[PDB]
Amino acid sequence: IYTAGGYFRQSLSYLEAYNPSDGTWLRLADLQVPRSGLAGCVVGGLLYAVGGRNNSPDGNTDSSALDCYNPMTNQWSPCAPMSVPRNRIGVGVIDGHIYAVGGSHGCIHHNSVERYEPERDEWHLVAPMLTRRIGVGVAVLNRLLYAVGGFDGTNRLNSAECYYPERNEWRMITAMNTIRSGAGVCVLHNCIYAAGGYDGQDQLNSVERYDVATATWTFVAPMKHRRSALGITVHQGRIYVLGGYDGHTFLDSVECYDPDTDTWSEVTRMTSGRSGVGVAVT
Amino acid sequence: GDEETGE
Repeated sequence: IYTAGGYFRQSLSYLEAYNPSDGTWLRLADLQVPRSGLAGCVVGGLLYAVGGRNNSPDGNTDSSALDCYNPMTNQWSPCAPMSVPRNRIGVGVIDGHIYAVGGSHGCIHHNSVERYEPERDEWHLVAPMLTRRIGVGVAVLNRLLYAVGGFDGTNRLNSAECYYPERNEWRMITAMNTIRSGAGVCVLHNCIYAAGGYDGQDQLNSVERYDVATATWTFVAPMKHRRSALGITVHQGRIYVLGGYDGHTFLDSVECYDPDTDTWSEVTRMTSGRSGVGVAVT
Repeated sequence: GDEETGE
């Protein structure tokens, strides 16, 4: 479990790895620009950091950057930047290709989406979403791209839509039961999970999951601690959520979801509390 | 600086 970037009074350069077996934290090479509100993913075994923002005492620069971490070089390397800066981006990987979804640049909330090819180092625009979405959760299932929740600049969203690559088109699907911006969104086997987030009034601990075969969202066991802007990933068939903000403190808590008994429990404590991280596994 | 992310 690798977490990159994040926010704790300023955007951070931390790259750290958590081990669910031995429970100890590995501290690794720093990002070559601090970022929060970024997304992380893995392609070809290399970890990509996508978008985000450097919120510092001397600036607040939205990031168009794409950069590559190699787990046995302990080295970061820059890749081609995106069309636009995307703070609070979501990403998903189809066929080893990078889809960058939504996010913001200043007051502009993107509905734009663009595709990166790792072995060509190229971005190009695809069809935009039906909705402008920042803090969108993104997941991939059955070679389809799902954009879930988010914020359009005015309303926070329970809607979700689906991208079909070979038709270049977005399809609205059944909305979530809960409005969520900055939730953790991932696949645990074959339910698209949406955990936590912010509905414009409170940070959430509720978790719900989408069943494609019935096009139904159903609620499962909620987290122990409400959290928004959390990282999320699935390891060994279990879901891990990392940090976030609960309206009062930047959480270092990390929770595990065991799907077969449907319970959450405290697994570990991050080295420092933070929100807005990028998380991925390799 | 906002309730969703803490920033």
